[PDB]
Amino acid sequence: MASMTGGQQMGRGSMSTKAIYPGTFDPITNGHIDIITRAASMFDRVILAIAASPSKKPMFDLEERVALATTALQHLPNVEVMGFSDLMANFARAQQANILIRGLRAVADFEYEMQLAHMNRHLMPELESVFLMPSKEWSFISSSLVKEVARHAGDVTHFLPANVHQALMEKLK
Amino acid sequence: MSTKAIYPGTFDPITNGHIDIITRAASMFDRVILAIAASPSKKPMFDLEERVALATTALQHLPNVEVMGFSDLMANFARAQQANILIRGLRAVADFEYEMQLAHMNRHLMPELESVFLMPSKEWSFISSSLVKEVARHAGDVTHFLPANVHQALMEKLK
Repeated sequence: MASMTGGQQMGRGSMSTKAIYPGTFDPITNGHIDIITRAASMFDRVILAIAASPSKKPMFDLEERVALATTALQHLPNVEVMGFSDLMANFARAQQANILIRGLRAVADFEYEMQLAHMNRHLMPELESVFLMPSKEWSFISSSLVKEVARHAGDVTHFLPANVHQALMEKLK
Repeated sequence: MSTKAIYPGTFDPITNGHIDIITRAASMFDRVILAIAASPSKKPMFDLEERVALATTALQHLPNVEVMGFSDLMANFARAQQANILIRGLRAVADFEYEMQLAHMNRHLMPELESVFLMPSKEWSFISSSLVKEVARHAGDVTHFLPANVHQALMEKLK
């Protein structure tokens, strides 16, 4: 019925879904892999959006982060890895994404996440934020923690894909 | 291929907040079932038939949404309905803890069911069924928080 309408997003059934999953991914962990795997099972397409210039200087640079993530997620056919240096909402608009994936680990974060969702709603009303809890297995891991453990020779082989594990070991002398 | 989501609750009664959540979910999933719990441990103001009837009317305009009652383990209901997604609205910090616990249990019961969380719109962020009822019980104006059919039914329950 194209001559009459292009159609709207809401109230007319299910639409094509393209999700962004933004983060610093410094480096990507099994926790991140689990989140994106789950999102990729329920949305048509998913972009892992790696922030180029985070406020805290990352251990891996953008090129390394993007390279590691690409390798770790190559087995997922509807997932693509990109870097971005913008607001998550501006990147979403640029990529014609309509879904924003956010991991929800801690109760402390909930308030901040709700506030961010309200801001993103203001910036891009057509972008829906969607929240996934991490699996129980990955619920206590973070990039930061895995790095600090690894720096003092703690075993983190269970928390990272092999390619990331090797790269991390190289960063730490 | 297909996504089929369940959005469970007591919906006693359905509010504009619930309507917002399910509208958003129905835009991203092929099918959505509003699953209304038949026998909640606290006795509801509206019975299942009334809850289901009100919700059906409020959501009739959404073509990929179906309203049903259920009286079984959510995992068993989801399996029966061939659902692979579980929608929960997330309003408060207090709720998040309980919902994370439930999600971990549901992962144990039904690994193939993915729980998904939506924040309510800013407009509906402070409303709940319980609050709207308590306000209405003492003649507060709640016309802004309910669809007309639910508003009329609530007024009747309190007169």
